[PDB]
Amino acid sequence: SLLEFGKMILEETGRLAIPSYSSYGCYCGWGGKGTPKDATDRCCFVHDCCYGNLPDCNPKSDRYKYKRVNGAIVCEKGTSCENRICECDKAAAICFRQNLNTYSKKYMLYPDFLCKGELKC
Amino acid sequence: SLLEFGRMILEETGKLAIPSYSSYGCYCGWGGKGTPKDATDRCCFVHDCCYGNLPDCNPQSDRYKYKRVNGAIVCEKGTSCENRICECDKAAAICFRQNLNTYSKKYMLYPDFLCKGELKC
Ligand SMILES: CC(C)CCCCCO
Ligand SMILES: CC(C)CCCCCO
Repeated sequence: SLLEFGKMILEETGRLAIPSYSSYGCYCGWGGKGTPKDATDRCCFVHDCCYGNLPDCNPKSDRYKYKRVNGAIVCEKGTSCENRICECDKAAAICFRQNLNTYSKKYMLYPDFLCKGELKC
Repeated sequence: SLLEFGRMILEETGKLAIPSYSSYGCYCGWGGKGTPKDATDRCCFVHDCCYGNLPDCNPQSDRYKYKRVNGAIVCEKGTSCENRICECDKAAAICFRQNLNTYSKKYMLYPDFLCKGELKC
């Protein structure tokens, strides 16, 4: 669930999921339209494409457990859903960290009319 | 479109396009700088050069139709675009399987950061 996803985000990046990654670019948030604008925006694009392969589960709320092993995120075992949802989240949070370098405030509260292509997954 | 591409990849490699390939090496996923890490990575590179030679088309989005005859991918006839795109995708997918034996988890979620400079495709 987003309660776990938000925890990984704050752990890996130090920024809170809400402002920092809830209104960033064309895909970090809920609107989802156009072409990713940067490294961080693509992490977000890939992430909900990941939630896309999980029709039989509900990512927003089923909670899973994870823990670190030698500092790395590891998804504890559980139901197939809990595990796949967690992998989607794990990767995304790591992706936000590897790109903390190009994270710019110019992409926050980005306007809808600047989100461009037709892109599906 | 990514829809045809992504599942072309699972038909050939057995892996789901997203985790396995969305962020592999320096050119898998989107991304575009650096000297390709390995064979798999070289395919993403070549695939990018391929999309790059279709200025008149929208590669990431146009849906094309393809069939498998006697286990081989065959691009059905459509527009000039749908056909050239399909071939780009088929070439990448097939390459992916040819190099499955060198696929290294060591490169999934690779720091785009470590990749510097633009190779002449
Ligand atoms: C859910 C908010 C807090 C951050 C979302 C990143 C979503 C990528 O689809
Ligand atoms: C995101 C998956 C479908 C693979 C993308 C490969 C792009 C190569 O330029």
